[PDB]
Amino acid sequence: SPLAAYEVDDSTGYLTSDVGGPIQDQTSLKAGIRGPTLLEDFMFRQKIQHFDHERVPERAVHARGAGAHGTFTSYADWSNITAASFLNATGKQTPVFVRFSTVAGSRGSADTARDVHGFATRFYTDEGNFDIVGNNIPVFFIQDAIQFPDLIHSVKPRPDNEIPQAATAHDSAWDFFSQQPSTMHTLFWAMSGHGIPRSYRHMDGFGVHTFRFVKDDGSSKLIKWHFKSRQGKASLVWEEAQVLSGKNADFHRQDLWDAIESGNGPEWDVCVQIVDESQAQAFGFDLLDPTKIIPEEYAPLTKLGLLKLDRNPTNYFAETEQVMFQPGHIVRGIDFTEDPLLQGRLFSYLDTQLNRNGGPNFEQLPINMPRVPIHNNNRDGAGQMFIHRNKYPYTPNTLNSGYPRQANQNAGRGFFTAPGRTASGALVREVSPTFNDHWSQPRLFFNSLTPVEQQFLVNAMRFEISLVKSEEVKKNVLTQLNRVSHDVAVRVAAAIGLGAPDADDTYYHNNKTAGWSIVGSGPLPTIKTLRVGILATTSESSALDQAAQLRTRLEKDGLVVTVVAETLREGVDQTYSTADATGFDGVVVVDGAAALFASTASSPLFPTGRPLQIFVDAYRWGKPVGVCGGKSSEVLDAADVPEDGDGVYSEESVDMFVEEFEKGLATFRFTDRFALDS
Amino acid sequence: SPLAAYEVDDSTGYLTSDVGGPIQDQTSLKAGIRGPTLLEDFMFRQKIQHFDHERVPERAVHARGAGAHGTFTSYADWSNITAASFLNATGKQTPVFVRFSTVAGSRGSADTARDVHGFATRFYTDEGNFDIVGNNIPVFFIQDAIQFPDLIHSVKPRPDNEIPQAATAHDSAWDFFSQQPSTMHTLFWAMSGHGIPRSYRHMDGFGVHTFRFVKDDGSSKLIKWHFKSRQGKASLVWEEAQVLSGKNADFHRQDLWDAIESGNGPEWDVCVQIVDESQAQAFGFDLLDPTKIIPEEYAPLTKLGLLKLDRNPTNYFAETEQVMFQPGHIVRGIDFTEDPLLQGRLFSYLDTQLNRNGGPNFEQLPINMPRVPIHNNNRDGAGQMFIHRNKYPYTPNTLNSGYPRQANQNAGRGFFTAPGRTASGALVREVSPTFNDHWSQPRLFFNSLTPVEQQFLVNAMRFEISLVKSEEVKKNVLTQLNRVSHDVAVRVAAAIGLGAPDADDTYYHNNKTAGWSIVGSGPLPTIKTLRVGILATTSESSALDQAAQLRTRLEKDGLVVTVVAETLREGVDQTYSTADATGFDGVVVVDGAAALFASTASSPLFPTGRPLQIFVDAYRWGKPVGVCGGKSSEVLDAADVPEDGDGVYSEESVDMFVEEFEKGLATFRFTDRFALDS
Amino acid sequence: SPLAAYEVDDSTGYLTSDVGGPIQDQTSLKAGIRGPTLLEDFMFRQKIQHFDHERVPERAVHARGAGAHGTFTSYADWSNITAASFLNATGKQTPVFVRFSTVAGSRGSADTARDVHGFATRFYTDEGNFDIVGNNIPVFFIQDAIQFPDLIHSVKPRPDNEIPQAATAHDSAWDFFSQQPSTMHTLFWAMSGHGIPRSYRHMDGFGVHTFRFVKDDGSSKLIKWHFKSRQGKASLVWEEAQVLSGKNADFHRQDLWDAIESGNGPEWDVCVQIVDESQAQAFGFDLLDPTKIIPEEYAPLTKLGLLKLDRNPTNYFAETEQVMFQPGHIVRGIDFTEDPLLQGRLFSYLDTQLNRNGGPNFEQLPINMPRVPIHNNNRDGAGQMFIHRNKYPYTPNTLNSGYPRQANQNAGRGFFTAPGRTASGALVREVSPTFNDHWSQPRLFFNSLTPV
Ligand code: HDD
Ligand code: HDD
Ligand code: HDD
Ligand SMILES: [Ca+2]
Ligand SMILES: [Ca+2]
Ligand SMILES: [Ca+2]
Ligand SMILES: [Ca+2]
Ligand SMILES: [Ca+2]
Ligand SMILES: [Ca+2]
Ligand SMILES: [Ca+2]
Ligand SMILES: [Ca+2]
Repeated sequence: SPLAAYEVDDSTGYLTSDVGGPIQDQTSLKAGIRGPTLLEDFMFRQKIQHFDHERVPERAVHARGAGAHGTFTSYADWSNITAASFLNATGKQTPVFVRFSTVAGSRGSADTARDVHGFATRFYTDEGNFDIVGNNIPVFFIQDAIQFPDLIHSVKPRPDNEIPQAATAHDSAWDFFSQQPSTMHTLFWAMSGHGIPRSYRHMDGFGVHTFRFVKDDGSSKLIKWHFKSRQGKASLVWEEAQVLSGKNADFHRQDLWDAIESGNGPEWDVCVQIVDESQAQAFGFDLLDPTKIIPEEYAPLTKLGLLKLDRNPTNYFAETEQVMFQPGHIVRGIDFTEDPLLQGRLFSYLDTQLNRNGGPNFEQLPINMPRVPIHNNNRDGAGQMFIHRNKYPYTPNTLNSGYPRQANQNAGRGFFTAPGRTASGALVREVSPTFNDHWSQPRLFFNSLTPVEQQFLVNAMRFEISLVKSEEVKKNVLTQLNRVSHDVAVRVAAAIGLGAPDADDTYYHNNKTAGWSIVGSGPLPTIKTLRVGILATTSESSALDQAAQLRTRLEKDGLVVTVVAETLREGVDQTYSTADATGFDGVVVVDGAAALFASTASSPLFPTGRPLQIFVDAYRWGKPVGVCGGKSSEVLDAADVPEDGDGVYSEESVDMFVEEFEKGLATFRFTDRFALDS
Repeated sequence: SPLAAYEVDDSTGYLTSDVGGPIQDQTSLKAGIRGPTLLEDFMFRQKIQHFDHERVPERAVHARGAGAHGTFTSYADWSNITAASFLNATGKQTPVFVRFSTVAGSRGSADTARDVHGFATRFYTDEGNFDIVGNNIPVFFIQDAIQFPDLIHSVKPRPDNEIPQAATAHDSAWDFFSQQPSTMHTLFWAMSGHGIPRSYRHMDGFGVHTFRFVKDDGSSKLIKWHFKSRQGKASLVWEEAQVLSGKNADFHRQDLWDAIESGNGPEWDVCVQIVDESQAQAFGFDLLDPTKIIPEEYAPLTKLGLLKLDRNPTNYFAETEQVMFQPGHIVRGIDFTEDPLLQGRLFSYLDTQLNRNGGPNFEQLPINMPRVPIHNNNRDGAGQMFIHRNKYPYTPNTLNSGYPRQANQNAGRGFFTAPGRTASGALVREVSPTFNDHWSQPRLFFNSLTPVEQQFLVNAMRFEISLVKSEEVKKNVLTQLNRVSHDVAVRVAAAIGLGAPDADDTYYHNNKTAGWSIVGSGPLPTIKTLRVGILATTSESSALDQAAQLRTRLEKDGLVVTVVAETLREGVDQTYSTADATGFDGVVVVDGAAALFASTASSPLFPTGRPLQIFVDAYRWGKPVGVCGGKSSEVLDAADVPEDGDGVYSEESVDMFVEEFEKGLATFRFTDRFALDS
Repeated sequence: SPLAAYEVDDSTGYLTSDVGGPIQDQTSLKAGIRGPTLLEDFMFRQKIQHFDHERVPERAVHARGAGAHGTFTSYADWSNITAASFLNATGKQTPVFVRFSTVAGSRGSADTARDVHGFATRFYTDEGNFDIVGNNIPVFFIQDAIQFPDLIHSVKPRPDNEIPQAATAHDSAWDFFSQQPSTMHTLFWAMSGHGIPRSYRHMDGFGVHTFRFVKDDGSSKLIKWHFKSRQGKASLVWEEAQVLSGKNADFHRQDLWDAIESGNGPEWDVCVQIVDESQAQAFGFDLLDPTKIIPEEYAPLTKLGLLKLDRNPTNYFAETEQVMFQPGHIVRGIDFTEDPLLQGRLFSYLDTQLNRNGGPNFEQLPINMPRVPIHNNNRDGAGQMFIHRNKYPYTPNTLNSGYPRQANQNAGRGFFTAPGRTASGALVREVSPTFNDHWSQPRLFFNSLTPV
C-alpha cells in the first residue's frame, strides 16, 4: 500500500498490448494452418521482446537477497544530538524498506551459504530518503574502498571455470586473507555462527563505519549504528546449513515472508553508540578504521527507535530487485567521516545503478522515489518520466524568479557538512599507521565466544582451509591465524597436516567483551514462528490423534507445526518424501508411529530410513527432540538417543511434553552434543 | 492523462536531490577554500551524473522534428466501412500527438533542408493507441523494407568524413537513385516544392501504403490515408530555403509553435481513398507497390474527420524527443497489406525503441502510455514503473481465474487479421513483376506540374547533380531521368555539360492528374499567421507613423507584423542587423524610409546595403512587395523592381495598399519572376 | 582463432590503467593521512567504475551453465544428402564451442536441480557459424513459441516473493502443466532420470525440431539431430541430487572441467534421422510438432561425425558467459521447417542479445566471431570494433564496383531457402488439428522405462 499509486490490477479484463489494444497471445499468425509464422505478427513480437528483455544485471555484490516494507518509530525527540527530521519527536513514524542478503553468491545461490550478510534500510523521511547500508557483522574485511574489487575477485568463483559458487572455501580467497591481514576480524566473524544465521530476523544490522550526528547549531558527535534484533540471535550448524542449501535454497527469504504473513513481523531496536569527536583515537584504535568495534563497556548503546517489518512486496522484481540503496542518500543531521572505506562507497553506489537500471533516472522507480516533493534542474536522460514545467532549469536565473532556491545550513533545511570538519597535510596515497593493528580485535572476538562456539569457528576454518590446494597458501594462512591465537593456529593446522608456526605473542591478550556471542546470548526471548515437525503415520488412527492434539497445544503458543506422514490427508501437512530435519527447529515423534523407526522399515512412498533420519539429523544438529505418548524406548534406541539427554523429551502427557519441549525451543541448541578439541 | 500526473512544478521551493533531500548546487565541497574537490560531494556527483547522461540516441531517420498535441474529431459513424472505435460516432473526439520531421538530417540540422518530411500521428483511442506514421510525399523510394539501410546509407553523409549534412546533393545518393530505378517517383516529389515546404502546416500527410479497413462482420476494403491541409499547400524557393537554413535552422518548429500559441492551430481533413480488394491491380499498377499513387480521378477522397493541433508541449525532451511511434500500434478495424515495405517496417519500429530508450519499458513513458487500462503478462525489464498485483502472469491459468482473457474477432473487441486474407505459392525472395514499371508515374507527376514548377524541379536536379563529382554517376543519372522524360534529361544535361542519351519512349505519355501541383492549387485559403516585414527608419517620425498605421490594419487580419528599423524602440520589433527576407512572406517599405535604400547608405548598426537587400531578396523570391505612402518610385527604382509587375504594390493610401497587398499574400508566390528554359 | 589475438597475459609487468599509464591501485588519494578521498583520484574511479559495471543480465532461460571448446570431425562426404560445407569430406575438422545448462534457475543456482538441460553447439564452419541449440530431452513442453513466456513464468519462482528457486515443485508450474496438455511429454522426461543426469557427459543432445537438409541441386529431406553420448547415459537419484545441490552446486561444471583437464574429454556421435518430405505425417503424428519423437524402429540413426570437447575456457565470463547462440546462425545445406516453436525462436535469439550485450555489435565478441571473412554493409552501433574501408555501404552501388556481391543458390555459396517449400491457405492464428494428441507419446515414453 505505500506504493499503491503504481499498482496494476489484472484480476479482470481482456488481454491488451502495452498500448491498450485488446489482443490474444496463445497462437502465432501463420501463412496457412501448417505454415510459417508472419513478421506482421505484432502480438507475438511485443510479447517475446518483453520476455527477451526481462532480466537486468544482478547486483555486483549482495545479488542474493530479499526485502520487506515496514515502519520506523522514534522513541524520543533526538534534536539534542541530531537535526535529523525522522528522529525529531517521540512516536514519529517513517516508512521503511529493508533488503537482507548474502555477499558473494549470484542471484539463485543458496541463502544458507556461509557469508557476510547485508542489512540495508531505507527511511523514506519527510526531509528525503535516508539509507543505512549495513551488514550483520560490525567490521569489514578491508580499510580502503579501492581494495574492494580485490577482495570480491578473490572470494567470488575462480574466473577460468566460475567455481565455486557462494563460498570462501577456495585457494584465491584464502590467498587474499593471508596476504591482506586487515581481513582477520571480519574473517573470524564470518567463520563464527554469524556467517550462517538462523534467519534474517535472528541477526543484527550494523552501519560498520563511524558517522556523524550533526545538530542544527552545527556541533557534531561520532556515532555507530547498531540494529539489535528483538527476536534474539541464532545460528545454524554448518552440516545443517549445507543440507539446507540443497533442500531449500530459499530458506531465509521464505522464513521472512512467512513471519510477516503470520503477523510476526520482525523488530529491531535502532541504536547508536555516541562519542565525542575528541575520542576518535581514545579507545586504543582509530574510529576511522572499519575493522574495529567500540566495546559496549566503553560506549553504551542508546536506543533511538523501533524498526518493524510488516508488509511483503507485491512484485519482487519491481520492489526488491530494483531497490537501489546508496550511502549518498543522506539527510540533514547526519554526516560522513574520513573512513577511507566509506569515502569510496559514496562513488560506487551512485555509479553502479547506471549498470543496473541502464539509464540515469533510477530514482524515479517507484521503490526509489521519495515521499516529498522534488525540486531540481536535473533533466532528460533515458527513461525520463517527469514533465518539467520550469523551462529555465539553471541557477542563477531571473526568468524562473530564482527558483529553485539554494538550501544550506541557514535556509531551506539544507544538508550541510559538519562545519567543524577540516583537512590538513599532504595529498597522499598512504595508509594511516593508526590502522596497523590487524590482530588484537580478532583475538578479542575469539576470546569472547563460549568454548563450543570457539570449536565451531575452528571447525569452519578446518573445513575451508582443508579445501585450499596450495600448500604455500595454507602455510601463509596459519602464519596469519597464529598472530591472532597460537591455539587457533595449532587446532586448524592439525586438520590439514601442517605444523603451526611458533607462537608470536605480540598481539595476544585475554580481554573479552559482551554481546558478540550467539551461544552466550541466553535463551531466545520468543519462540513464536519456530518450526515443530511432528512425525506420525497414517497406519495408526491413534498416531494422527496424538498429532492433532500436539498441534493444538503447540499452535496456541505461536509455533508453526508440520505434521509429517507417509501420505497427505486432512491433518497431515507434508509427506516423509519431502520432509527433512532442516525444515524444523524441533522434532517430535508420536509413539503410535514407532514402527516407522525400525531398521526393516521400507516404503515406495519415501526413501529408506527417512523417518529415522529426520529424528537422528535433528538430534545431531543440537535440536530439541522427543517422543510423546510414554513409549519412547523403541524410537530413542533406534536413533541411539539417550532418554536422559538434555533437550531430549519423553512424556506421556501432551501438556507436560509441550511445556518441557517449549523450554528446549527457547534454548534452541543443545551444545553438549558437539565434541571439543582437548 | 498520464501526462498531467507526471507534471512537475518548480515555480516555488528549495532545491532538492532526486530523493527529496534539500541541497545546494552552486559550489563544490573542497578541502580548504583553495583546495581539491571531495569525492564525498554527493551534491556535485548526482547533478553531474545526470548532466553526463542527458542525451539519448537520436532517431535513425527523422531525427530532426517537432511535435504538438491536438484532437481528432470524427465527422460520422463509419461502422459501414470500419470497426475502428475512434471513427464510430459523429463528433467522437480522440486526443492526438503529431511529430513532423525531415528524414536525413541529424538532430540539430536545418528544418529547410530539401528532403522528404515525416508526419506521424498518434490517436490515443478508447481501444488503444493507433499510429499513422506517414510522410508529406505519398510514395516511397523503395519497394522492399530490406533495402531501407541501403537507401539511408546512400543519402546520409559519406561515412569517411560525414559530409554532407542533410542533403542528397552528393555522389552516393545519386549513385543509389541511378542504380535503383524504383526511387524515381519519390525523387521527382523531393525535387519539386514538396521537398521544401513553407511550413509543416502547409503540407499534407500520407500513409503511403495501402492498408485495410475491416468491418465487424470481417469484410475488408483497401484504403489510402491522406491528411489534407486546411492551410493550403505552399513551398519555399530553393535559394530562400538555403539562406533560411543559416538564418533560422528552427524555422518550421518556430512556425508551428507560434501558430499554436496565437490560436491558429493547424487543421487537416483526415481522408481515405477506399476501393475493393478486387481492385488491387485494376488501376494499371499493384496496390501493394508503395511507389504508386491512385489518381483521385479513379478513386475520390472520403473525409473521415478533423485533425487539429492546438497545444504545445511542456517539455520537448519528455514529449517530442521520447514519443515512440510504431505502425505496429494498430486497432481493431484496421489491418495491414502485403506491401513488402510496410511488412518490414512492423519489425523495425518495435526494435529501434530499445536503442532509443535503452530498455524495454518505453511504452510506460507518459507520452507513449495509452488512455485505457493495460492488462497483460509482460513483466520486469529495466525501468519497470508498474507494480503488478497479478502473481500468476501466464496463460492458461486457474490461479488468477483465467485472467487476462483472450481477445479476438468474437470476443473482447480483439484485434483480428482480416479473415479474407490468404497466401499461396513458393517461399521466395523474388520481386513481383507487377512492381516493374518505375517510370510511368514519375512522368505523370512531372506532367501534372505547371511550367514554372517543372522548371524549379529541373533546377533542383541541375543544382544537385552539378555537385556529383563522378562523371559516370552523372551519366547513369541521365540514363534514368531519360526513361521518365527526354526533355528533363536534355535540360538537366545542359547544366552539367553532358549530352542526354537518345529518347527512350517506352514509358513516355502525356497524362496528368489533379492535386499534386503546389503552384496550381490556387491562392491560400487563409493568410492568418503569414509574416509581414515593414521596413522603416527611426530618422523620420513620419516613417514610424506610416509603419504603425500599416501595423494596425495588417494585425487586424491576423498577420504577424514585424517593424524593422536601425535600432529598437517602442513600435519597432527587430533591427536591420537581425532582419532577413527569409523572415517574411511579404515586405513593405514605408515612403519616409527611402533614404536607407540609396547605394551610398552605410551604418555601424547593420551591414552595408541590408535594407535594400531585404526588399530585393523578397522580390527575387516571388514574394508580394510594395512601397506604401507617397509617389514612391525612388525605392522601386533603387531595387530595379517594376511598379507594373504582378505582386508589386505602390499606393499612397494605407487602406488601398493593404487591400491589394493581402490579395498578394494569398497568391503567395509570383511565379512570373522566374526564367524558363527557352 | 579470433580468440588468440585477444588473449592478454598478466604474468609479468607493472599495473597500468586501461590506457597503458602505469599506476597503483591499493590506497586512495586523500587530503592528509587521515583525510577525505579526492575526486581527482582517477586510479580509484577507473577501478571502481569497472567493478561497478562488471555484471550483465543473465540469460532469460538457461542462465546456469558451463562451456568448453572442442572439435567436430566428419566421418564422410555427405554431399549426397546436404550441401553443408562442414560435412563435405571424410575427416574434415571444424572447431566447436558447447554450452550445457539447466533452464529455470538463475546464476548461482545448483547444477543438480531437476530440470530440462541445454546442449548448445557452435560449429565455426568455413562457410559461417552454425549453431545447434538443443536440449537433453528430445521434445519440448509447448507447440507454439508465443507460449514460451507463459511456460517460463509458470516454472520460474512466484513473482511476489521469488520462491522457489530452480524447481517446478510449486503450484504455478503444475497449474500450467495441467491446463496446457502439450506439456505432458516433456514433463514425463523431466520427471524421469533425464531430469537429473549424472553429468553433462552422460546425457545426449537433441535439436528437438525437424530441420531440413538441402542439397546443392535444391532437393531436401527432413532431419532430426541426435548427439549420442559415448560415455553412456546415467542419472542421479533424487535424494542424492537434493544433497548434492547443497554440498556442491558446481557439480556438473566441475565434472566437465575435470574430465577435460585429465585427457578424458567427452565425445558424442553427431547423428541424424533422415526421412523424406512426403513422410511429414507418415509416422502417426506431424513432424512439425516438437512434442513428438520418431521411434528409431521407424527411422534409424545415421552417424555423421564425432564431437569431442577437449579444452576448457581461459576466462569464463569472456567465453562461456558471453557466447550468444542463435538458431538463425544457419549455413547453406540446412533449412528450417514450419514448426511454430522453431519459427518463433528465430526472432527471440537475435533480439535477446541486445539485452545481454547492451548493444548491437555482440557478433564481434571474440567467442561469437566467425573464422571466415565478413563482408557486409552493417555499420556503426555502440561498441563498433571494426574500421570499415568501404565508404559506399549500400546496394546497388557503382562507387564500390558492386561489392559486396549478393550470394544465393547460384552465387557466392549463398544460403538459400529450400526451393520446394510452399505455403497455402488463410492467414490464421489457429493450431493444426494434427497437433492435438498430447497423451499417446507420454504413454510410449512411460511404457519404455524399466519397472524401477
Ligand atoms: C567501493 C565499493 C564498495 C565497498 C567498499 C562496499 N560496498 Fe557495498 N556495494 C557496492 C560497493 C561497495 C556496490 C557495487 O555499489 C553495490 C552493489 C549493488 C548496489 O546497489 O551497490 C553494493 C551493495 C551492498 C549491499 C546490498 C544493498 C541491497 O540490498 O541492495 C549491502 C548491504 C552493502 N553493499 C553493504 C556494504 C557494507 C556494510 C560495506 C562496508 C562497510 C560495503 N558495502 C562496502
Ligand atoms: C525498415 C525500416 C524502415 C522503412 C522501410 C521505413 N521506415 Fe520509417 N522509421 C524507421 C524505419 C523504417 C525507424 C528506424 O524504425 C524509425 C526511426 C525512429 C523510430 O521510431 O522509427 C523510423 C522513423 C520514421 C518517422 C518518424 C516518426 C517520429 O516522428 O518519431 C516517420 C514519419 C517515418 N519513419 C515514416 C516512414 C514512411 C512514410 C515509410 C515508407 C512508407 C517509412 N518510414 C519506411
Ligand atoms: C520464443 C522463445 C524461445 C523458445 C520457444 C525457446 N527458447 Fe531457447 N532460449 C530463448 C528463447 C526461446 C532465449 C530467450 O532467446 C534464450 C536465452 C538467452 C539466449 O541466448 O537465448 C534461449 C536460450 C536457450 C539455450 C541456451 C543457449 C546457451 O547455452 O547460451 C538453449 C540450450 C535453448 N534455449 C534451447 C531451446 C530448445 C531446445 C527449445 C525448443 C526446442 C527452446 N530453447 C525454445
Ligand atoms: Ca580459487
Ligand atoms: Ca554458533
Ligand atoms: Ca544500455
Ligand atoms: Ca558521397
Ligand atoms: Ca487473427
Ligand atoms: Ca507458485
Ligand atoms: Ca533413473
Ligand atoms: Ca532464398
